[PDB]
Amino acid sequence: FNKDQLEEFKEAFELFDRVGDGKILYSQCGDVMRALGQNPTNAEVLKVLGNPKSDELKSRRVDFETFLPMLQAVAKYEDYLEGFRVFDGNGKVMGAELRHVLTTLGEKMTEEEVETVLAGHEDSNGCINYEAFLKHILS
Amino acid sequence: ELYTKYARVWIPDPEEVWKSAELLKDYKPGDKVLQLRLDLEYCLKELPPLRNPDILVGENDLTALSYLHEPAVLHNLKVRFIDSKLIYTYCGIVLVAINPYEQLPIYGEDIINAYSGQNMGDMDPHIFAVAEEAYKQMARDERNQSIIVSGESGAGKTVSAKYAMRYFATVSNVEEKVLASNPIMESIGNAKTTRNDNSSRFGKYIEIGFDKRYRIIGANMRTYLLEKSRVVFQAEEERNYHIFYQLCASAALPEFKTLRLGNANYFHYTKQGGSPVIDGIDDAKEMVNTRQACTLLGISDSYQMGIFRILAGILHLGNVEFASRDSDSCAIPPKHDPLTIFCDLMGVDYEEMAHWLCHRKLATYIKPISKLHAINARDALAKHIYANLFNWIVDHVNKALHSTVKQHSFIGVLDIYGFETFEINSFEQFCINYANEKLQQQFNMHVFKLEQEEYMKEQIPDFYDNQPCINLIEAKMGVLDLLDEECKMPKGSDDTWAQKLYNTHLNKCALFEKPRLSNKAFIIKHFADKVEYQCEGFLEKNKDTVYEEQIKVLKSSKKFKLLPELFHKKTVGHQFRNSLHLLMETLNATTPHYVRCIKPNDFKFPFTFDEKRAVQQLRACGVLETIRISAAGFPSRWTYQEFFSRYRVLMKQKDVLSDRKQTCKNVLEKLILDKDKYQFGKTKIFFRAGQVAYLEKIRADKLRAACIRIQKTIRGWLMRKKYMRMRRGD
Repeated sequence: FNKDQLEEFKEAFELFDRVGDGKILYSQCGDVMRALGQNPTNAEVLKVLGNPKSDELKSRRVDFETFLPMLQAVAKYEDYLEGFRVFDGNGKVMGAELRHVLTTLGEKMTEEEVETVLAGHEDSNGCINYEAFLKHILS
Repeated sequence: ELYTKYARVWIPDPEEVWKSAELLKDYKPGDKVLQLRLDLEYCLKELPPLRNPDILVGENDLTALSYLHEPAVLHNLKVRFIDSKLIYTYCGIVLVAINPYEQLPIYGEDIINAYSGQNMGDMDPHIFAVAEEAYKQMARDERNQSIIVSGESGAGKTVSAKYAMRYFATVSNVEEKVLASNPIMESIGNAKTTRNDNSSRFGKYIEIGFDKRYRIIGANMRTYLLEKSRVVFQAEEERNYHIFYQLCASAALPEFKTLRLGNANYFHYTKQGGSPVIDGIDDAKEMVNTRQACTLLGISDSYQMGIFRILAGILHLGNVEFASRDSDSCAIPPKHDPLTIFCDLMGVDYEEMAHWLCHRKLATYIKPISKLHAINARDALAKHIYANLFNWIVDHVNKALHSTVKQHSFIGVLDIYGFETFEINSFEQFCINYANEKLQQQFNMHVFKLEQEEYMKEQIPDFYDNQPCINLIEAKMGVLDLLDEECKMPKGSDDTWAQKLYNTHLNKCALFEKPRLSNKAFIIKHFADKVEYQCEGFLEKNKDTVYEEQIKVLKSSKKFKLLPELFHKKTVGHQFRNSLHLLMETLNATTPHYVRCIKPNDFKFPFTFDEKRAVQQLRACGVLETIRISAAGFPSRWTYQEFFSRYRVLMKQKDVLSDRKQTCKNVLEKLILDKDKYQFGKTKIFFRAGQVAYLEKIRADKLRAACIRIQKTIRGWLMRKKYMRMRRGD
């Protein structure tokens, strides 16, 4: 990363500082990476954090300089489509089935997280065009 | 391999027997520990049992579990019982019935109707399903049926019998006369042992008789395996048969004044266990029940009083004390109260009885016998009178259950104990467990036959024989035979019998072992487990030579009609052997159906599953070894359509053919390389244990990967949206 990128990333990082000390929580690190365009799994985020214990995850604070190597480490389509085709062959996926799998398998998401992303993409039958849904969440 | 990150296992636990744990890190060969999350490091090089995938859990038949082992069975029964309040589950052909200690509204007319006319498998497990299959096969095969209800008393055997019968009666006042006889049969056949307050010490077979149009016409009770030894001996904290305590607690009732009964601690034959009273049981109240039931089954009041006279006589008989006299002879003290009463009650001459209690015939001299021989003879007499009384009572219950209509067919409900294993096992337990070996052979042969037939049907090409255990027990030079032989030697003892057992069997038969620090015990590897027996008391419990002249004196009585009505060395063990052979002929001439009743807790708690108790019960009833045998073959059995449906997501579009069966075959052979792991039948794929679980793991892995990819993208998107919102100043 060059100076301009670092300035831009730092500005974004500073928006997440809810205490004014120029720092974020460990638990916010993942959110900042995602806000800067990365899509790390939670597992990947915990790995760059050094697999912290519950206690340090909730209270350890990092300045931008310490955050940066973590962002770097994380930073360094045909599969995505096939991934949705698992849950299909008319190019659709039930909204109910997708809701269930996203909240019960893998790195489970809350129903509210799932509701937010799924809002407006399912039709009257309760079906999501996933190729269309995929382009949207990748945009 | 299978022990990967994510994979779940069962590990030992003091309270729950087994506890679940997930592989917190992937197992690599050479690892000495597993990284587990209940976090914890589990020190092994046998790996712990694998936990079944969720789709196989809580199913109606335990043999559909891919990892078919004890924790899977325990867990599956548990979740069905606790989470779904299902007391019935199949284990292949076996119906497992867990006592809910709660009246369940699952036996009503509406439910009987829903089972009637259905196949075995289309309905949820139920005692009705078994009763229907027995009714159905009766007519279809023109063949008598047996429903063998095994388990300990109080595990729910009487309910199962009740509703099998209620069912047959409906789909076709038999049920109520049979149940009315229960208090009779419990009074004369059940006893308090150390582990069970109301244990049946005999096998009861109620042949439900059907006419030519399969309507119930009546019933016939046959009895087997009565524990004769208990009549004259109880171990610590055990009682004699209930009826004796019912009678003694009723001692002050006017109509029994002539029986001259004391309390239960008065009589040698009822006092040995030091347990006159069972908590919660009013033996005087149960006597009332018994008499009412006797009246309900047509036994006149004179005959009832005769039954009680005879029992009272057994009790006074047991108090008869012998004095040792010159030259190893004996005599009965002058005017001996126990004998006078006995002779009064039976109506026999005092001197004629006292003479023959101390002498035998040898032809033709009149030889004195010793005190030990006189005691043995007196006991044998008590047992003989009891056994014949018991048979009389049964014969007369039968007069009330028999029908005039001729019988075309029957379904017999066998109420039988499972294996019995206490800390200290004696002759009683040995006999029970012997009975269980014989019953298990019939089951094993039955199942093996059903299996051949299934494999033939599906066009697919192992038998666990327990004949050696049976031979060790019952064949010449076996345990019982040696026991008989030792009993007829005048200097015989438990200790010399023990050594004869070691001399004959130790290192010659792998099923026989000797404890390292004892020469007074042996160990038999039975079907379900090793059992250690203590030799003490086996000889005396086995002795059963009744003296003919003592019987002739009783046969000559002129006070009441009941007593004469009752009437190589004879031994209890040999009589047990004969009774058991008789039971097996009766059962082997039928088609058996199997219900295993288990007590899930020791405190009569409604829907409460204690894992330690449940594991013990499942073992004692044969289930865990039956599962182990099933787990050795091809227990998992899926139709091609089930396999297609479930594992479509594992298939490339390329190999999804119109022939869905051929698709399964091509896909399976690429998913699981070793073709010995499954067999392609006509309608079904048969899999070894673990294979379905493995398919679920790759399927699960596929879904997990797809999901995480999607959900990390969603998480990205959500945060970019939030970020735009916070950037705009929201």
